[PDB]
Amino acid sequence: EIVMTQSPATLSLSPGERATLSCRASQSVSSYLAWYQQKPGQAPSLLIYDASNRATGIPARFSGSGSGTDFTLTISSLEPEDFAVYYCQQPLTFGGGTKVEIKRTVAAPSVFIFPPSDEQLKSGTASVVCLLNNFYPREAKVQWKVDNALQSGNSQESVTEQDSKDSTYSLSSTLTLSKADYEKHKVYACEVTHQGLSSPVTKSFNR
Amino acid sequence: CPFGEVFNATRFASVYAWNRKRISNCVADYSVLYNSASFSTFKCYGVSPTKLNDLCFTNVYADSFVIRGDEVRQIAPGQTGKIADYNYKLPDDFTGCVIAWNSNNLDSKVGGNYNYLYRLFRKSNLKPFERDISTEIYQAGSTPCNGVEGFNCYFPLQSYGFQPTNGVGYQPYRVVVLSFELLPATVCGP
Amino acid sequence: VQLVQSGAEVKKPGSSVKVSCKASGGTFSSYTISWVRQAPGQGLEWMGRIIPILDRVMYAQKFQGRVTITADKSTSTAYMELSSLRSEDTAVYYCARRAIDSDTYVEQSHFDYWGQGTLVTVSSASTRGPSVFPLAPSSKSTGGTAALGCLVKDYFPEPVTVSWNSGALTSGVHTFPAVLQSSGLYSLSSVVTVPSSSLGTQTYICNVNHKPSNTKVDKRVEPKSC
Ligand SMILES: *[C@@H]1O[C@H](CO)[C@@H](O)[C@H](O)[C@H]1NC(C)=O
Repeated sequence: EIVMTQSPATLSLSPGERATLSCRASQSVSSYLAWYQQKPGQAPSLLIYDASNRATGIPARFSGSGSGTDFTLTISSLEPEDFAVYYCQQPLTFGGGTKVEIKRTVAAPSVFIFPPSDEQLKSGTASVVCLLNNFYPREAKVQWKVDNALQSGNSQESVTEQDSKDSTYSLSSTLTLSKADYEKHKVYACEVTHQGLSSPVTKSFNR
Repeated sequence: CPFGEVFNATRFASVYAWNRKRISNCVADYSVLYNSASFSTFKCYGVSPTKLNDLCFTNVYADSFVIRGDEVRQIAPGQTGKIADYNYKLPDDFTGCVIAWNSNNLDSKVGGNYNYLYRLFRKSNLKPFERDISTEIYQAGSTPCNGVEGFNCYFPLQSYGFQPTNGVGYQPYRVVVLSFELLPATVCGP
Repeated sequence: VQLVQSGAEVKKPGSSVKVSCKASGGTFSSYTISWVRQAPGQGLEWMGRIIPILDRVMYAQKFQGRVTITADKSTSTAYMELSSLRSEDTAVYYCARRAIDSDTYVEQSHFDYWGQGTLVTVSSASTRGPSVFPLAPSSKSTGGTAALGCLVKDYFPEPVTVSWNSGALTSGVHTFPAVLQSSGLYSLSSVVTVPSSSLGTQTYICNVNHKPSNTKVDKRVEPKSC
């Protein structure tokens, strides 16, 4: 099978700038190439077909070029709706995909922590949630510490998509323990590391 | 002349690999053919079936294959179609006879008789009395096939899905094409 | 020119799934049907394509021996069958069509129409409604801005929808993508940042809906005291 390599993996640009997306093939696909756009929660939408032909209804700012093994998708001037994932497609395989996100000033996360509710404690389970709100860039590290003991295997993270208003990200980390194991300790801390923070910030509570 | 070996044969060939029997040094009694009520097609070109039993020819050819009902019309001079262009082509000056009959009771199987094939893809049309038994993958697109079936890369032969409940146009028909050479005569009528 | 697929399915590991794709009349004469899947948070993966007019089908290398694609010209419906399902087969399966010339049998490489998608979840877990717990606002959740939310925990299968104040509260709301815990059940959180002055004057209620289990739960998140 011909492997389709899409470069780069992520592009951070601003509205009004030109975006150039590359799709390379291990063997010649002639002109049998298509470019697709996919927004969150939607099915892929065709933009360019046969390497260079624009699809019906697609704005003229989308342009495709290339032949054989080297191809390029070009957005002349980025509109705010053009920030999504873009795939190149050969007759048999799709590309890995390229994410186009909005470049923004570095923003530190607002760190919040939530002790478990009494209703969940009655169920026999305790869940502690650490909230990282409105930060950029997306890369952030969250460390769970219970009585100054680093926790591993009982936490899970999740990151929202880039906000359509402030172009930031939000992260939610949930540390889940049993009600018995939750009462064997007192201090529950959440340590956050990010570019906007000069030093790692810790949000903690005593049970 | 061994007419029965062609008409009354147990197995018949596909169109792309049509068989041919050269008949010579014998006396041919065509009355056994034009007095039979078993043929659905009996069109002779450039010759009279009744006067056939009183003529001499240097050699006579008997080609046999299996097509569907609606394709028997293509076995005639000046016809076009997937069979006439890619499988069996008759010359425009054809001097002979074309005979066919329904063979649904023999060549149609419940799950479909996928043994009878016809050529569906070819870059050029066949010359009169030319046979092509190639199995090379046909390149319908811009990418090479490399001998593998795939996107716009097709095996050149397509199977007749001969089922006994198909329509009469889609049912198998056994065809025998008789060609009389007008070139020392070795075959003659009684 | 429409492509309507069958409903979402939950299949046990080792079982087989058959997803249908009904097409508009006449599609099977000038179009071919392909099947493309997309795992949660991953890319598109082409599996195979069927040509109805030639009774020909081709499959990808990764899916040969496990996928059987069929087309029923009587009902204008295409089918896909995955044999030995397991966790990485959990994905949204799409049916997509490509144009083909009825006389030359030349197929196009691009897809001109996609289906709505069919979510197939491969897991031994059973359908369970969610448990909504409050994330109370407090000092650990606060200058003039307070953070509160709801924890949608232990539900199966996906998806769930969360709203605040029956859709009245929209600003500052962050509904995070779900995560698959070790128990095989999903967990979700939906937070909202509100002014601290409204913690005593404004009522905040999160509305959770889990259609796979017919579960509609609303939870009032109230401020905590020392
Ligand atoms: C085929 O067999 C039938 C009966 O066995 C016979 O009447 C007929 O003449 C035969 N065909 C030929 C061409 O001899």
